[PDB]
Amino acid sequence: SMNPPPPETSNPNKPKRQTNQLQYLLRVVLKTLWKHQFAWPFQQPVDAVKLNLPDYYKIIKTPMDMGTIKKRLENNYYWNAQECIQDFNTMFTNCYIYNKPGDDIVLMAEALEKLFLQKINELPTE
Ligand SMILES: CCS(=O)(=O)Nc1cccc(-c2cn(C)c(=O)c3ccccc23)c1
Repeated sequence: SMNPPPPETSNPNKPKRQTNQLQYLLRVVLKTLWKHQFAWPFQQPVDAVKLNLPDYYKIIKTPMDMGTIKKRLENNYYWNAQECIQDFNTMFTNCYIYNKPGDDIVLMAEALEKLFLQKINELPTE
């Protein structure tokens, strides 16, 4: 079994910007979610090999995780905050698509998403 390459976190051709919203997303939002008791399964790409999930990447074709988001924020990959917010949303949605309602991982994702949405209500004006 093999995992796919992770999502891109570096691309010298992609224009980059360091907006106050992106700074908030790193310094406040990501940092707070990262320490949550349920964050650990989301801190790196799903390792379908290690977890014996051979169908994971047959079903999930747009993978995303908080480790990738952290690298994108820390390595100035984004142009705007919406790109980052979309990455979080992709992470959560993938979990809800792949797993059954009521699976522990889904409950963990839902708790993180509730927190994420509350925090982004305080995103500063651009
Ligand atoms: C740090 C990423 S890991 O892959 O190295 N470890 C890890 C450990 C426990 C749980 C999962 C996990 C994560 N997600 C997002 C899932 O959807 C999922 C679905 C079924 C079974 C396990 C998981 C991954």
